[PDB]
Amino acid sequence: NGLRDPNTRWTFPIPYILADNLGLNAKGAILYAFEMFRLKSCVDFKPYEGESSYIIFQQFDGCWSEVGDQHVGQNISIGQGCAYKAIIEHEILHALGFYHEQSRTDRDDYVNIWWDQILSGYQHNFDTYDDSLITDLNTPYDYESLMHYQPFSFNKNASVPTITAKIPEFNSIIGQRLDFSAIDLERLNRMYNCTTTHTLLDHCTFEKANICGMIQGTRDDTDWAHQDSAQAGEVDHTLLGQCTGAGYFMQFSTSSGSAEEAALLESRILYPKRKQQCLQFFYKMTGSPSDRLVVWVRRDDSTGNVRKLVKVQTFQGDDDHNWKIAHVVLKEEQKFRYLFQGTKGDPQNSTGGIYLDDITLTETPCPTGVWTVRNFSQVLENTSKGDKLQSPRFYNSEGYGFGVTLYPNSRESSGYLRLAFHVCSGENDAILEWPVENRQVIITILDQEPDVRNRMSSSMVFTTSKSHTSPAINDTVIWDRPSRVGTYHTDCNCFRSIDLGWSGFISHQMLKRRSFLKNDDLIIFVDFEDITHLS
Amino acid sequence: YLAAYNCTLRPVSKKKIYMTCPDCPSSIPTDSSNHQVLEAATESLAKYNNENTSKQYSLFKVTRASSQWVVGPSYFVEYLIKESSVPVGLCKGSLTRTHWEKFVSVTCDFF
Ligand SMILES: *[C@@H]1O[C@H](CO[C@@H]2O[C@@H](C)[C@@H](O)[C@@H](O)[C@@H]2O)[C@@H](O[C@@H]2O[C@H](CO)[C@@H](O[C@@H]3O[C@H](CO)[C@@H](O)[C@H](O)[C@@H]3O)[C@H](O)[C@H]2NC(C)=O)[C@H](O)[C@H]1NC(C)=O
Ligand SMILES: *[C@@H]1O[C@H](CO)[C@@H](O[C@@H]2O[C@H](CO)[C@@H](O[C@@H]3O[C@H](CO)[C@@H](O)[C@H](O)[C@H]3NC(C)=O)[C@H](O)[C@H]2NC(C)=O)[C@H](O)[C@H]1NC(C)=O
Ligand SMILES: *[C@@H]1O[C@H](CO)[C@@H](O[C@@H]2O[C@H](CO)[C@@H](O)[C@H](O)[C@H]2NC(C)=O)[C@H](O)[C@H]1NC(C)=O
Ligand SMILES: *[C@@H]1O[C@H](CO)[C@@H](O)[C@H](O)[C@H]1NC(C)=O
Ligand SMILES: [Ca+2]
Ligand SMILES: [Ca+2]
Ligand SMILES: [Zn+2]
Repeated sequence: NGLRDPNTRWTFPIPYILADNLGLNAKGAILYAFEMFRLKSCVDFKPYEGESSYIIFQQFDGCWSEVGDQHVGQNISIGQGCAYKAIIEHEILHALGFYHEQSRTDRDDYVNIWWDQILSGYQHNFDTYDDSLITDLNTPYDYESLMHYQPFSFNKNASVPTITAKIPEFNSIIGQRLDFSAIDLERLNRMYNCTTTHTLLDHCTFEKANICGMIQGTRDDTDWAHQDSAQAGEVDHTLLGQCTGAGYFMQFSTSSGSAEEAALLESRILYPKRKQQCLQFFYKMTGSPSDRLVVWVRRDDSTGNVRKLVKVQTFQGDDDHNWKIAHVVLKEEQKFRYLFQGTKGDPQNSTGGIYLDDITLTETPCPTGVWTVRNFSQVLENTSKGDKLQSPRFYNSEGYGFGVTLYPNSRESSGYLRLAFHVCSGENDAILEWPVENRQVIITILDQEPDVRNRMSSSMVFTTSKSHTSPAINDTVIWDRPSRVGTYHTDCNCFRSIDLGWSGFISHQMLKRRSFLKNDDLIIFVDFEDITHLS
Repeated sequence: YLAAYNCTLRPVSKKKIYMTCPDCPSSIPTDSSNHQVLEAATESLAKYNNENTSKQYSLFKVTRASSQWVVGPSYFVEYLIKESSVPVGLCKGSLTRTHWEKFVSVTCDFF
């Protein structure tokens, strides 16, 4: 579906204007889409500085882009609701010379068009382009493509699909609005000769015996096993024992030896392109409560030699021995290596160890707060419609307390999950301004793939605003100080606001697919950050 | 002095628009067979009447219309109004439904 003529290709960074007619929510959603491009491809963006062609993003009528680089510079529109990250990504893929997936030359081999069910005056939006206009990029037709239209698009009757997959399974899939598909990235990379993502700095799953070019220290006492996932309960996080002889994790036993013995696992040297990184990884701590998984940076001491240790975080055991996620904010502006010190404590009171798998290092802010809902499939059955879950209170960069309500069975939308952010009272509230307006919430259901190009994490975006009101609070702003707007909750010992976000955030039939659930663990990230500076 | 004239006009070619920008709101006839365009103009008018407490307004006619389906059914419209006369101003507005969230927008200029 890519425009063949190479003149229509951008040259990076694409310079952009954000027009001031854009809301803050739309400006912040655009910059968040750019981060996804930079994270999953070599596509890059820069502020405008008088270049011959550029995108200007606009809040015009509808949500639309000219296709490919118009060498005069071009509008993109982002009307209401197109603030969703995936719709920005779709329009930016049009800007990057891509037509809709059902507009491929071969589309009739893969999708039915029900012309009789299209609104009169809209059949041309299902035109297909000849192969002189467009390449296939030697790629198959992709139902999972972000460029594809959903079944109910331009239809006469809300119940009747305009477009359906000839493989009938994919009716439940076409026109996903999660993210780029793997083939959309494969196409985008073939179109722009991208070999390296701007922000994926490293990832590792240990599947290979060279352990992703990690090394073990010798200053430490001992070494981490590269562990074969073969033992009865001790499976890797990548494959969960799904694939025999193939799952791997680093493991550090603590059931024997002295306390305070350690092993360093230490990365290969890394060259950060930004001032900030998030080291994500998955871990277990089935050993003693006094075991300590310490993450360290070894950085360039400015001689050009990486030897300056910096402790950056510690993790400690719980009754939850299951694979747990972690995120460590690194702030490395010079070449470095991330290190895991597994440290024994009370080995006589340990029956296990510290485990690592699925490490990912991205040059981004970390998720501000992360919630793992365990045994989620089982929770989803046991949940009655209108039953709710609430995250522990997370704290934002500015110290605003917040959290998410999750209703697994949305009564509003049978077969969907509802996620709704709320502000929580916390230790800072008296100093913070209220209402907490202009703060962009980004909820994200993590697609648990270690390679960020394999992730399609579902993500929804809103910004707190004076617009948000209820008679339940005399039609004052929902985002006012939770002492005067929220209802006290005994479990958090905190006041939680009226909660806002999406019924229909994701369908159960979509959450189960794509590995979002993984080991029955619905990992939700949240960000809740000021965007007033975009004004 | 203009003695006499005749003019033939068209909306821009729908194929040539699609080829230039696939998601662009394709223009359509404004006649009463399009119930959903009338719903769009009356929703934007209802929003304008709810926003403007000083005076209330009624739909005379719909003068331009288009729609797009990406985030969901998304209609964009221009229409004429009178108070509650010769039509007093031109309205511009929209209606969009997602499966869950819904949006209406409006701006109007009096002559
Ligand atoms: C030995 O370590 C256990 C926990 O570690 C587990 O058991 C060992 C024998 C080894 O098999 C380890 O590999 C394995 O991971 C300690 O028991 C735990 O202690 C904590 C802290 O005292 C208890 O937490 C409290 O729990 C109550 C409710 O039960 C809460 O209200 C408190 O807020 C607090 O969280 C925890 O319950 C307990 N867990 C278990 C499974 O027993 C044990 O105390 C320790 N003993 C010694 C002598 O070091
Ligand atoms: C991605 O990589 C492609 C190669 O894999 C690049 O494709 C090459 O781009 C050249 C221009 O930059 C083309 O040169 C032109 O060739 C035609 C004949 O085919 C001549 O008429 C032109 O005069 C000549 N231009 C010049 C300045 O000499 C190459 O033919 C072309 N090769 C192929 C196999 O297509 C892409 O440019 C590159 N794209 C990006 C965005 O990086
Ligand atoms: C939308 O399509 C559905 C399915 O084709 C139509 O539903 C049927 O309507 C008839 C009456 O015309 C009923 O007797 C059937 O029982 C209905 N079937 C179902 C599955 O409910 C529906 O009428 C169409 N609506 C419009 C406005 O076109
Ligand atoms: C998850 O489910 C299994 C059985 O399916 C059960 O043994 C285990 O205790 C559950 N764990 C949690 C944290 O609920
Ligand atoms: Ca060692
Ligand atoms: Ca692994
Ligand atoms: Zn499109």
